[PDB]
Amino acid sequence: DPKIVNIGAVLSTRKHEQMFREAVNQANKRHGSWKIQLNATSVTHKPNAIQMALSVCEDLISSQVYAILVSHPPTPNDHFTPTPVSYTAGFYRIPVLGLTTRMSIYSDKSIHLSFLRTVPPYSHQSSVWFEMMRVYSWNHIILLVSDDHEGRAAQKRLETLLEERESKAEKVLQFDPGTK
Amino acid sequence: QVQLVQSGAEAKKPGESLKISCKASGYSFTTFWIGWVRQMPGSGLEWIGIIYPGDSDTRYSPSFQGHVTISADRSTSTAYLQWSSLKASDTAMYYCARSAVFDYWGQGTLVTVSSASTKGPSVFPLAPSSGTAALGCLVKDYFPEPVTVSWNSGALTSGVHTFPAVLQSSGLYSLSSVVTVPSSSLGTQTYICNVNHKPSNTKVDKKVEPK
Amino acid sequence: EIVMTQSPATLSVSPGGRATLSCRASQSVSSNLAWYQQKPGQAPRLLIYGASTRATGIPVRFSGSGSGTEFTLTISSLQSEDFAVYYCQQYNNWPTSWTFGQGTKVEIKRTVAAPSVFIFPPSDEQLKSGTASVVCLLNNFYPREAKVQWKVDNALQSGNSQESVTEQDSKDSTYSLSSTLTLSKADYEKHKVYACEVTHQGLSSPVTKSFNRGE
Amino acid sequence: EIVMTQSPATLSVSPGGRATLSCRASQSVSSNLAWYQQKPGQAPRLLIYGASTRATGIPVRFSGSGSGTEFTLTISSLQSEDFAVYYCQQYNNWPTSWTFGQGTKVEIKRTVAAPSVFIFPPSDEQLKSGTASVVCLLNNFYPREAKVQWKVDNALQSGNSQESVTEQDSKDSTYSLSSTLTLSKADYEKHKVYACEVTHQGLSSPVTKSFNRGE
Repeated sequence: DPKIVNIGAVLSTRKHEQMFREAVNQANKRHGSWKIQLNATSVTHKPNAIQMALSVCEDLISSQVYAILVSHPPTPNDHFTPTPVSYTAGFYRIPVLGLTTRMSIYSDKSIHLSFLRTVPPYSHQSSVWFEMMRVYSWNHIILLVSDDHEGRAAQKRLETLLEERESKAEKVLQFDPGTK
Repeated sequence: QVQLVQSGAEAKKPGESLKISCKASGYSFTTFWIGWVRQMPGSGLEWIGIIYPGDSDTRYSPSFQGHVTISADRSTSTAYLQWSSLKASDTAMYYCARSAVFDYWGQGTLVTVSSASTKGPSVFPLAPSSGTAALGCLVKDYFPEPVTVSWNSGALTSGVHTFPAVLQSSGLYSLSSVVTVPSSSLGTQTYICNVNHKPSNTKVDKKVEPK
Repeated sequence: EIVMTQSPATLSVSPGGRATLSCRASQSVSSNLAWYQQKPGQAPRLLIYGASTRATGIPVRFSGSGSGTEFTLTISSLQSEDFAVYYCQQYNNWPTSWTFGQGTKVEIKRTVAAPSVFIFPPSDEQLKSGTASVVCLLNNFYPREAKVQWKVDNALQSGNSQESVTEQDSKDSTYSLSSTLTLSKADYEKHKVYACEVTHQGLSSPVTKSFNRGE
Repeated sequence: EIVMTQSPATLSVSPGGRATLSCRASQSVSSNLAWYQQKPGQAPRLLIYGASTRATGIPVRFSGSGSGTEFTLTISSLQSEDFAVYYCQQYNNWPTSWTFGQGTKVEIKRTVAAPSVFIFPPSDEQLKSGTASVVCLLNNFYPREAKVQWKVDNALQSGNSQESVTEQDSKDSTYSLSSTLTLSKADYEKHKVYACEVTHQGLSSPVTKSFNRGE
């Protein structure tokens, strides 16, 4: 009992709050209570961007957390919250976990330091592009792609996988983002 | 900083139902795997039951199922132990421990299941006059165990003795508490032995005086 | 459903030695062991869990080791306020198993000593009630093996006396037996010579403390 | 040429505790040392030489440690037979130095008790020689620190009273004190009231025993 770890979290809605608590209780109902006793604290979302970093610092790091959780807000903004929390907790190399954010830039341990997520990103589904096209007697591609980082990463992944077949696509022409 | 005070002693004839408490304190009650163990006279310890007081999840020993039903309550943390009925061959002592590697045990609360009836203890003083200081209080025939003694309301601990009682001829038990002290202090300090038989709720104080 | 084996049974070490208590499983339990100490007239405590780690607030004299089978606990520099009954237990399938052991029992070894003898007659309240008893008691001797005999009216009578022996004290390891003689008021009044006979190696001769009935 | 400092000057333990003494080294005296036990009126023995090895025939409690800097032995679980004077002694350049120390002293501990005071006047046989002696006896007290005063006609006297203290008995661990007042018949016949007043930690008030000549 004297050892007490302090896993924090950052969820979306207050109700999920309760869920989180009950979850961690199960993690103690089965595993032991001598050198452990995981203690769970959390916070809820804010819209003021820099307020995210300020709040996460002041609240979550004041309780010497060990690994923060992160999830998308109820209203979508593509990136929103993982960037501030990722940067702030990456100052001290405190590993965080993603829960929904499947966008491809994060999977680069040079601009995000420490970030482990639990859903494969968009780019990985490129593999399914291959396997399916491998089975339905097809060997030709005219793929389009955006110019954003997501498109670049997806096209590079597909080309790297496909060049193993000693083959290549026909055209890789890319349009500018937000075109009319 | 955890105390697991149990309830007082209990003795009753076969047939009735029992209820004893293990009220805890000093820690967040709904997070630890309280259990129970039983010890019969001079054989060792065995396990009976265990209960997580957050979901009332329970489990039982290979052969104890249905005899005793464990419970819980999140108002004073008291984890009871419901006894079905009878179980005459159950004279033993029951401990309640805490954390599945059991750490913080409590007191003892022996449960007596016999056919006789409780009888109040009979105390007897001793008169010292020899020149070598030694004196005590004797507890004559009584039933049932246990019983506690203490001198001057626990103001004297060095040199105290308290023998194990034995059943002589009539199913009752006899005790004998002896103690020594500097000889010159015999006629200058008042001695009292405190006897408290919990079953019969008897409490007498036989003051002793020099012969 | 896992039997437990603990040997030896009555280890006896000199009060500076050590111990090598053993507790062997019946299967391969990786690391799920715990050791317990229980002093007489008390409730046990925890001192080792995991077969290698120490609990909180436990001196350094204790330490354990072992895996699979043949678990060992080694008390270093056995102090005086030891002499408690020990136990070993395992918890693999938990919570389902909780199988204990039987455990050994240490017993410190001392140097021979000589006991005193004191006696007490009835207290005139038991005499008023008609039930009389005279008690003779010893103090701080060793070992426990001793013979106590009565003498009523310069005659050895039996069948009416009972004796009790405590456990070894926790400061100097000395038993102290007591013995009691019970008889009716008339049976006590039939004689006026009472004494207790004590025979032991500690004392040179069987000292006796006779009581002369003179009220 | 090296002074051994032995501390503490006088310890005291309960029968079952431990002990820890010290032989302060004024220099780095290699790794050679010794530890000696001596009871009153007897020839000392040998316990540890080289500060780490046990001489044959010595029980296992005694052990020590040291590396040329205030070595130390720890008698664990001091029984009744122990508790006499100790000594430390070094040997570095031999045969040249052979420097001993001062050594500590161990006494048993017990609960406080009160003394019994007695007074003995001259028996008229010593008085026939022109000398008078008055004896004040303190019996079965604890601890040793106490004060005794002589009052001749309620007057303090100095330089004419002698004191003797016995040794701690192995049974009840007390002390017995005698105080004698010796004087000539000329001083004896000039005074009538004599008083012996004791003051002691275990006594509520300074208690006096007095007598008068020819009564």
